Order: sequence, then C-alpha cells, then structure tokens
Amino acid sequence: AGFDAEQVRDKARKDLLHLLEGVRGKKNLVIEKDLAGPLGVIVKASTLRDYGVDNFFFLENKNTGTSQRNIVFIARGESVRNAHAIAAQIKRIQRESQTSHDFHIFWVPRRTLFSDKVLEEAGVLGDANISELPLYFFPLERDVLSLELNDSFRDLYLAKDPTPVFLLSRALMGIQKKHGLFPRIIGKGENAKRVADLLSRMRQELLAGEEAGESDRAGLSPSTTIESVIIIDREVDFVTPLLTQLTYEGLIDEYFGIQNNQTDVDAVRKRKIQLDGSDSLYSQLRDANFAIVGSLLNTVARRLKSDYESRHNTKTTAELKEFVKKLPGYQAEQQSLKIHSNIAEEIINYTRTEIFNKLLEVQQNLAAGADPSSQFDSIEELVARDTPLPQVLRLLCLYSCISGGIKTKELDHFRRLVLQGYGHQHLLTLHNLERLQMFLSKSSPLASMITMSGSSGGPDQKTNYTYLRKQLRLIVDEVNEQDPNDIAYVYSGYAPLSIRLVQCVLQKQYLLSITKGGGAQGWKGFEEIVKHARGPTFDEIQKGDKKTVFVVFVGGITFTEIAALRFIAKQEEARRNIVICTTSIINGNRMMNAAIETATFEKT
Amino acid sequence: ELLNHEPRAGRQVPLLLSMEEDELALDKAIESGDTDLIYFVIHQLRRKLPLASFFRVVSSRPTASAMVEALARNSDGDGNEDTALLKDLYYQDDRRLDGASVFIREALQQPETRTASDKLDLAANLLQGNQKEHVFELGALKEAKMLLRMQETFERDLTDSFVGLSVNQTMFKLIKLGYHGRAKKIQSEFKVPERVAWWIRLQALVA
Amino acid sequence: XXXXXXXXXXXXXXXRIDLLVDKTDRLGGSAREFR
Repeated sequence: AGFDAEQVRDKARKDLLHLLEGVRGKKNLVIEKDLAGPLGVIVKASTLRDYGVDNFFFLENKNTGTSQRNIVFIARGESVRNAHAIAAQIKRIQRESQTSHDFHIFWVPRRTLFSDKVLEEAGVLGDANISELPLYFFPLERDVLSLELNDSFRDLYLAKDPTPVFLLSRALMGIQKKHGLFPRIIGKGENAKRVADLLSRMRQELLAGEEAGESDRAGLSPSTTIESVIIIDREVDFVTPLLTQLTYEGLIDEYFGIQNNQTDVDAVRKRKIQLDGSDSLYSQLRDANFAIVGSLLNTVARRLKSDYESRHNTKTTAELKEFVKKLPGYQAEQQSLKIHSNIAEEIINYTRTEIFNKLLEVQQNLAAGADPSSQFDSIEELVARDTPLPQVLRLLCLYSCISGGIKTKELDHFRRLVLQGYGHQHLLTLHNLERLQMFLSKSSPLASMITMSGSSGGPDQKTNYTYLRKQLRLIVDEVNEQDPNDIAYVYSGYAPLSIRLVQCVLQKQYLLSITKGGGAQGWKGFEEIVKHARGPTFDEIQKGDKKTVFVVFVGGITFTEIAALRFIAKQEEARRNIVICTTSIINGNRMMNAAIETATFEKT
Repeated sequence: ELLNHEPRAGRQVPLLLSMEEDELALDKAIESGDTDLIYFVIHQLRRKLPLASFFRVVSSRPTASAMVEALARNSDGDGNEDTALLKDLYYQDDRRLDGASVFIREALQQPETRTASDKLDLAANLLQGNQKEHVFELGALKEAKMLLRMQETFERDLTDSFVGLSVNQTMFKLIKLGYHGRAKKIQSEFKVPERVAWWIRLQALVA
Repeated sequence: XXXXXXXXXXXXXXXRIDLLVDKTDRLGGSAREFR
C-alpha cells in the first residue's frame, strides 16, 4: 500500500497515451529536445508508433515534415522560448502548406497564461487543441525520482525563477494526494523552506475547496506508509558538486556527461550507451569508487571466463542442451563488460594526465583545510597550461566557498588570470559567479561564514565549512575503498555535507559514534551544528512496520550524493525505504556552464 | 485588517488588483510561488503604470525584478533583446554594473572591432561615476580595448586570425608562428605573469 | 562419437574471452588510492 516508483512511470505513460487517443487518426510528433530524453524512460518509442506516430521531429530544428496531417507538439509550458518556438512553427506551415492541418499541443505540465499571450499575439491560438500533460517526476530508478529540469540551476540561482521550486512542490503534493500527508517535513536551506511553505499553502487550498462544496470527497490525513520528507537546498552545500566526482558513474558524468540515464561514446559520430540499474554489471559498478573498478571489472571477467569453460561436464545432450539455453545471457554480459572496460580504460587515461592530478591535488588540499594561498601557484600554472575554463572556475569557486571569500590581493590576481587566459568576455562570467555567490571578495558581507563569535550581522551568511569540517567529521582519511564503511568513500576521504546533514536526521547514533527507532526524529541533538550551515533549519509536523523516506534535493543532486545516499539506504534497509527526489541531476560543469559567457569578441 | 481566511491564497490576487491594491497583489503572487500568477500581475501593472512607477514597484521585490529582467533578455525567444527596457531599469536603480554589462553584451554582437570597442566605451562611461569599486572593471574594459587594437594590427601585418583571442591565446599563436618579437610585446604590455608566460612559451614551441 | 559431435557444435557457436580478462588487469594493476 506504500509508494512504488513504477506507478509513477505507469501514470506518466497512461496520461500521454490517453491524450494520443484524444487525437484521432495517425499523427506526426514534435518534441522539445530536452524533453525527448526523459520521455524515453516512461514509454517505448516502439509503443508510440503503434498509437499512430509516423515520424519524430525535434522542435528546435524547424523542420517538421508535412508527411502526416496531424501535428502534435510536446513541450514544457514554463519555457518562454518553447511558446515562441511552436508559434513560429505554426506559421512555417500555414504559408508553406498543401493542407490546413489540425494542431494539438501538450503542455508539460500545464497551460500557462504567458503561453497563451505569445500564441495570441500571433493569431494562431485559435487553431490549437491545447491539452495538459501532468508529468512531474520521471522515475529514473526505483529509488530516484527527478523532474529532469536541466536549466533548473540557472533558472533558480541566477535568474531567480521560482518555477523549479513551484513544480517540485506540486510533484511532492501529488505524492501526498495518493499516499497521505508527510508526517514531518524536515529541511535545510532557503528554497527547501520555500518548498515546505508551498506544501502547506497548497494543502490549505485543497481544504478551502472541499469546505466550499467543491467536493473531491476527501480530504488528507497523515500518511501511514511514509515516515517523513527531508528537503535539502543545493545552495547550502555548493562544494560537493564542485569537487571532481570519484565514483564510476560520477566520473562518467564528469567526463562524458550523463543525461536521462544515457550518454555518448566512440569506442564500441558516436553511439548512445544505456546506463541504468537494468545492466546487472553497471548496478554494481556505478556506486563504487573508481579505484576499485579495475579490481571489480577483472573479478567479473575472471568469473565469466570460468563460467563459459564450466559445464562441459555431463557431455550427454542434456547438460549441453541446458547450457545453450542460458547462452544469450552470456553474450549480453560479454558485451556489457567490453563497454564498461573501454569506458573505464578511457576514464583512466584521463585521470593519469598531469593536469587532472594537479586538479585533484588542489581540490583535496582545499577540502582538507589547507591554507588556500598555498594552492595559488598551482591554480596559476593550471591557467597557464590552458586547462578547460570550467575546471578552473570550479577551483576558484571551491577556493572561495571554503575560505569565506577571497583575499583582496589574491582576488585581483585571479580575475586577471581568467580574463587574460580565456577572454575578457568573461568579465560577465565572473559577474555571474558573483551573483551565485561562489566567487566573492572576503570584504563582501555575503562571503562571511556563520560564526557564534563575530556578533550577529549578515542575514544570509554562508555555510561554515571550517567549523563543519570538524563538527561533522567531513574528512575521513580512514575509509577503505574496497569495502567502504562511510559515505566518504565517494570522494576518497571526503563525506559530502549535504548527505552528512541527512545523516543528522536519519543516523544520529552513527554520527555521534564517529564524533565520540521511532524518535527522536528531526534535527534534535544536531541543532548547533546545522545552525552553521547556510539558510533556515526547519521541521514541520502535519496533522508499525517499515515506511518510506523521501530525501528531496532542491537545485540539483550529484551521482556521488546518490551513491552515498544509496549506501545509507542499505544500512537502513531494515526500518526504512529511502526514495530520492530532485529537480535535476547536477554536476560541477553544469553549474559552471550556467555562469559562463559564450560570446567571443571575434569575427561574425 | 483582514485579507482573512478567504480564499485560496491564489485568487485573492485578481481581487486585490480589482481593488487597485498594487504591490499587495504582487506580493501575494510572489508568496504563492506560482510563476504564472506572478507574470499576470507584472503584465497588468506594466500596462497600467508609467514605466518609472512600474520600475519602482518591481525593484523593491527581487523575484519580480528578476522575472521582468529575464523576459527582457528573451523576446523571440532567446537571442533577441529588449535592451531599451533594461538600460532604463538599471539606470533608475543605480545598478551601474548590470547596466554596463548590457553594453558589454552588445559589444559581443558587433561584427567589427571598432564597433565592439565603441560599446565597451559606453560600458566604461557608466562606471566613471563612481570610479572606486569599479576600478577593476574599468581596467578590464581598458585592457580589452587595447588587445582588440593590437590584434587587428597583427591581422593586417601577419595575415592570420587574431582578433578575439585571449591575451594568453594571442602569445601562443604569435610564438607558434615564430613572431617572438611581437609575443614579447604582448607580455610586457599586459603584464602577463612570469609563470604563465614561461608555461605558454613552452607549450607553443612543441606545437 | 555422438559425444564428440555435441562438443563440436558448442565450439562453433562460441567462435574474446581469453583476451578480455587480461585487458582488465592491466588497468587494475596500478594504484588503489585517488590521493
């Protein structure tokens, strides 16, 4: 009777297809590109053709074919560009046509007033059968739900757009509507609180309806199959995604970039690799520290080879007749192992370069607590060797975020290095990093960390990583990577603060043990510590056996954080079912790409 | 004294605007988190108010200004701008950096170095009043104007692409092409750090 | 004879495993700490 991620997939598929029925006859499909990916997780492209789709077209290509008569658009409705893009296309076929065509548009997840005004001041609003496609969480795994909002980080922290926060609230509210109110809403961070606030405002709006005869029968009471929801704001811990991830899936995302459980590679244009928990090999590989991937890859090749040789024993029909049956299951494992070898082998040559080791050296030194000034010459050498701008910016932001701002003298040298190394166009890139508050001067009030010494002052004072490093045992130089005993294995000695904060709630006994159920839940006993992380700390209460726990990340989560979280899910397998929710899957490069100006002072 | 129990904090806003209670309507749309409700109040207010009064309302409230500002950089969508609106918004708010960045962003769209430097000049013109605090950005702008000139010079003399490259990138191409006399001029001119120049110089010769 | 025939069929079907495990070991056989 509890929560199951598959019912999300099923509803998603059923709602889409039910709208395809609504459009009678065969149809040609037009999809927003960064929506096509996520869609492939809930529905087969096979299944779509059967429901009458002839050809597939990307919306941003402006090349919709006149093949079939019915043209169907599927795009996210919150997007200002998407509205214009479709509207432009509806004219690129009313003045180049051969027939009139009927136009259907499926807004995800809703039709917005803005969408209409853009469509209206082009006249094409009237010839449009507009329906809503309530997609929110895309179930990427059994324990991972993601809104798959790729620009959500830019939108939220730069553009100051409440849309991702809004959607996530709606998404979570959907969970409540089906399985009951979250008994507790525990969280940390400004946008985490915003999500909680939207969850209480939306709850009341459902009661204003039912009281005033809008009916809906009922009528939400506290759940019995959900323990709580824990909401973490990404802007509370920018450091973890900035660090170069050192798990297998992390490094794949760090180097190849993973989108919608997929990615592109060249060694058997390029080809699309599927990366999800289906592949039995990848399941075990993905969450492991990259060091032991060789050892793990070999052990499986060493075991596969002595499983092919095996069972030539009873050489009479049967024991061979039974062997050829289990034969396609060998070839798959054989082709999987070659892929995840080639990939591993390629990630290896990358980690052996002098630049990479120089990067890791600076990242590790800064995270460990070394004097950041000691990493200056190293950063300068990296700029001089023309290392990719994102990697350098990640260091500077890591530098800035971990030292409570940057010293005035060192700041000006850093700005000179970036500008004279990559382009004066990046006067804008640095300005964006300043608004994101990840590259600031020490003399800025926004750069200050939280201290119980420097009086009050500062409304939005930053996470004190220096304090939190000690108080929360952020550094574990122990941890063996062959058989991890702490989440700090995902960075080879560094435990992510974000997940460590989750442990302040979920694993109080363990967290106390390394610093020398029923209750008491909440932040109880870790109030002074969590006080030193950015933003509001909260724990609202809404009014038998194992229940599910939703760990929600507002503003992106990393593969390192997912693995670490999965590591905890196992340790808690007895009393809890942990389900991860997030606006998107984020990383250092996606974060930086949000701030980086691509214009160029060159020839047009 | 009572916007009270009723109703759904979600359409007490059109009610609020019907009663010409400006800003209160806006605040309720912001509190709602609903970006659709927020745009709605913003679009109505724009049609209703002199822009200056509109600018004052939306600048007191970060989320509102943020959305006005976004839409100003996305009216096509993407690429094309409503640059006039932005300049006025930043001027009436003393957002001198944000206003300067608009001209800079425009310099990046200029097909010629002469026009791009002209936009860069405007960027600077906003910044000379103050002066302090903008010391770095004024300097950066002045640097960009110089490098652009020197690079078109290189383009004319040596007959190869140079305009648009970074300082470091310019030395590299100059060294890789054997023009050490010019590459040392760049270094001395833009005070390129020793460790950087030695590093550049090394990488170039092997290519 | 019958047995021999059966063995042969399996062999034909098989015709990487021998030179795959070794691939993997070389990668593994270097360091065990990103430190």
